[PDB]
Amino acid sequence: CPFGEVFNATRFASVYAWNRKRISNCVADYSVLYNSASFSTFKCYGVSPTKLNDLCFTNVYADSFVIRGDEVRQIAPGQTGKIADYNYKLPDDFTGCVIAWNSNNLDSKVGGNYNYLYRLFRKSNLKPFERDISTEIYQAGSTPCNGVEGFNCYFPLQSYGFQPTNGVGYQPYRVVVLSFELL
Amino acid sequence: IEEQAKTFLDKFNHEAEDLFYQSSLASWNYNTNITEENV
Amino acid sequence: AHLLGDMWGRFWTNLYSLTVPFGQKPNIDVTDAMVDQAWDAQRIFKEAEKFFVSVGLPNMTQGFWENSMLTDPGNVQKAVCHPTAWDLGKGDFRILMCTKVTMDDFLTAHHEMGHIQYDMAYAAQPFLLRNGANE
Ligand SMILES: *[C@@H]1O[C@H](CO)[C@@H](O[C@@H]2O[C@H](CO)[C@@H](O[C@@H]3O[C@H](CO)[C@@H](O)[C@H](O)[C@H]3NC(C)=O)[C@H](O)[C@H]2NC(C)=O)[C@H](O)[C@H]1NC(C)=O
Ligand SMILES: *[C@@H]1O[C@H](CO)[C@@H](O[C@@H]2O[C@H](CO)[C@@H](O)[C@H](O)[C@H]2NC(C)=O)[C@H](O)[C@H]1NC(C)=O
Ligand SMILES: *[C@@H]1O[C@H](CO)[C@@H](O)[C@H](O)[C@H]1NC(C)=O
Repeated sequence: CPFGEVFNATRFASVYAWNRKRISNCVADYSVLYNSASFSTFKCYGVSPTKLNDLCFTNVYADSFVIRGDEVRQIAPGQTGKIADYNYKLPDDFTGCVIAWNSNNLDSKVGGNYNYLYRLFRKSNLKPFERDISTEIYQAGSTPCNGVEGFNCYFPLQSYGFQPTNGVGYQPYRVVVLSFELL
Repeated sequence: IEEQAKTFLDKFNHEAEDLFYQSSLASWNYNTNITEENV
Repeated sequence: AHLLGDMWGRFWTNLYSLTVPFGQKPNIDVTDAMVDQAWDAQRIFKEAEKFFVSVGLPNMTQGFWENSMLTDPGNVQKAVCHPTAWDLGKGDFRILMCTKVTMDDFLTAHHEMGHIQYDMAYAAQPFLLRNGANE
């Protein structure tokens, strides 16, 4: 298990195009994770954390992205909101664990870091673990709008403008979702 | 229709909060350290 | 109209030295007990924060303590010195005042923190409804 990149990366991934690393045959030590005390949120759902270093699965997936501080409560099975509706949806019988830690000093820069976007309009909520990187314009009230903003119609992506002088709950948090699967 | 107004305000509530921030952050730097390159 | 204490007679508060009921009793003034216990600039707000946590209201936001400018600076720094409470947005609350060790600015510290605790409470509404319920 090479958690190197997967965790200590220099640049994370957006929230609307999360990453997806497929950890594979290895020796995984979830204790170095569980006790690192550097994580602000470590919830385990299918399985309590201390019994991870005593079980075996078929695949572990690790998804990575960056969100606001108070949006970490939508990364959980059965939630709603701009993030869980159409950015990243967790199935209703999730099995893995969700880890999250504050990263204000790395991702927020004076003048605003406008490189971290999220999707705020979609036709229909995502299926669990579904991903959507398109950019086709939206569609307000009945009308054409052949590629062009205007009355009732506009781009679908917004950007967190992160600043270092932002109250907590507005500072960037990095999130990693481990999902153990057993085919 | 009414659902068109809800989608109008969400676009507003995201663009306003950032533009009101900077416009009030620059008013802080003038108020606590006066130059004319801050006015 | 010209004997009321100010230019327009709006407040009669400058007539107190002529209209005091018992002038041989000192109206209570705790300013000497503040400079006898070596209270800094920070004690006046930390006792103010303990008043609000005493009633069941949240703490200050911990960005409140670095970003704010509780005195005029150590520089001879040109900066409008007027008590006020700022609500810049994004959950960033700052207080700007130039506080001196007096019971006057011990009280307006409680006044200006009250604008902050009102501001921290309705910060979950949408943007166009983040004012007081009337003026
Ligand atoms: C990238 O991820 C790494 C793995 O989590 C992080 O690594 C760890 O940093 C710890 C410092 O808090 C190290 O801890 C200590 O290790 C020494 C021996 O080297 C012991 O004597 C101490 O008792 C022990 N202290 C604690 C807190 O228990 C870990 O050794 C180290 N993990 C490794 C490399 O095995 C990195 O911090 C992280 N990137 C960075 C640079 O932050
Ligand atoms: C008032 O603030 C301004 C900007 O915040 C200061 O002006 C310059 O700030 C830059 C930082 O981006 C420094 O690199 C420069 O050295 C500053 N200019 C000078 C002449 O020092 C300004 O210094 C502040 N006022 C005072 C009195 O320090
Ligand atoms: C407020 O802060 C103090 C220390 O500054 C802490 O002891 C107290 O528990 C905090 N209040 C709450 C509700 O956590």
